[PDB]
Amino acid sequence: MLSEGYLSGLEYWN
Amino acid sequence: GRRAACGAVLLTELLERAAFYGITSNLVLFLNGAPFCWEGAQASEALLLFMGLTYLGSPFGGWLADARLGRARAILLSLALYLLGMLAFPLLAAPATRAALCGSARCCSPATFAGLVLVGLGVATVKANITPFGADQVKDRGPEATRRFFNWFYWSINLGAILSLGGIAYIQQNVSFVTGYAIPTVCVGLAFVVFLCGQSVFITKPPDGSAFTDMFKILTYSCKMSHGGPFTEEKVEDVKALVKIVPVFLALIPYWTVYFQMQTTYVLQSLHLRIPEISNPHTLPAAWLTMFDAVLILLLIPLKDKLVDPILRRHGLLPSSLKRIAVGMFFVMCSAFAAGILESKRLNLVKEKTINQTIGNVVYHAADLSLWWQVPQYLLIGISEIFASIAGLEFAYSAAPKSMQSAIMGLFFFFSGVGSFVGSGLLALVSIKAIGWMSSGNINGCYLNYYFFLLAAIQGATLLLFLIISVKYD
Ligand SMILES: *[C@@H]1O[C@H](CO)[C@@H](O)[C@H](O)[C@H]1NC(C)=O
Repeated sequence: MLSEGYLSGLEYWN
Repeated sequence: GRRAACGAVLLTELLERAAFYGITSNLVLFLNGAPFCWEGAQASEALLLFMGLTYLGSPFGGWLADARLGRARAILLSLALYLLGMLAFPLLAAPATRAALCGSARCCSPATFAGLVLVGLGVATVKANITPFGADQVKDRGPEATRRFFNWFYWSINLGAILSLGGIAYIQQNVSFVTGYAIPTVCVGLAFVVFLCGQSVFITKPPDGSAFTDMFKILTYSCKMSHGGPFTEEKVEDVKALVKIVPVFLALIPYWTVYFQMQTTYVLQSLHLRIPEISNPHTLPAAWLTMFDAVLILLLIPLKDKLVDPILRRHGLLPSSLKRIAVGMFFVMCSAFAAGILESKRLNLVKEKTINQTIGNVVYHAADLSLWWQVPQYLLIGISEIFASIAGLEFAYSAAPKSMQSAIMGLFFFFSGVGSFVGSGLLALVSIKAIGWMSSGNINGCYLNYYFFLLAAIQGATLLLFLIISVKYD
């Protein structure tokens, strides 16, 4: 998936 | 000071993502070629299984890294296996060395399955382990240092994927397959060398033990029970929270099926459409469509988070996570409908007019209709992604204790891989002779429109069930 780059640090408000 | 450790992690992730997306982009075209007499459905199923394995081995990779072995050692071993697969692929692509492998309708199935399995396991473990490792290398300084590091990580992943989908896909499609498949192998070799020589400057932690062991021990021992068995009340509460979270991913499974269709069957359709030529005969790469969607995602997530969200919060009327998930699934519905409509139009048109085009080594009897009408499907997939994939994790985090990250991500990836496996299984089920939907690499004699409509229908049933459940839940 292409969104996992954003999802990797989601808790840090990536 | 720490720039010698953060930079190594960033570079390793960039190279790994570049190699993975170089492999995944042009695998359908590669298999549907001269060395392999694979059909379109078989190649699509193979790539779907590969992606499903990569995303489903992530929880097992995390458990292997945490319960035993370690974190850095797990990444090192996974990089070794992934490089082994990256050596398997070009040795197979080169005509000279392909004889030693399979000289004497799947000509070299064992080699192309072993390589895919090894690459999938390596990618799964690296993807599951690199982000906690990168967080650990900078967590000492403070929250702002981690925020900067994860901005860098976000950008590194994006540029790795984009550079892959542009350059490596173009080279593989137009120039040659040996060089375009050796480039990801060289990238993996560079990443492995960087991690091996950069190991001394890394900050490593002993294996702590993931929550999966506690999960499985509680499940085997077993509303459950509190302070009655060996397990403490906190662990039981955490397991109950995870049980409450699971149904969201269970409903998101068809979403991930249709999403992972992006570069398995949509690529096949694009190959069977009229692809423009950009040189005196270098055709446009078929992976440039998903590269364009990725560029749209990069251009829109800052746009969304900085324009739509602030004024939405200021004016109210903000939607909850479940509403955003429903909107994402509706956009997935629309994407599947658009794919079905385009495929039906193409099949109706090709009945009288067809133009022979060559993409690599194989010749495709494409239709007259232009490729660019496939853009709406990819745009809808990207919008559905930004609406649903992020909202799912936001809801899961909002319904989980703050001490249980890397287990929400593990389950998320596991259910994504389950969705990919379900999509591959559905394609195989419609590939049987009893139904005969795809029992005719030419798909002109097949019926892909019916399969796309089936995906849309199952997504619709899932969405209606999700809405009915959510009305009671909310
Ligand atoms: C497509 O290729 C086949 C095999 O070379 C050939 O018989 C047929 O004439 C070609 N059709 C067109 C429209 O070029």
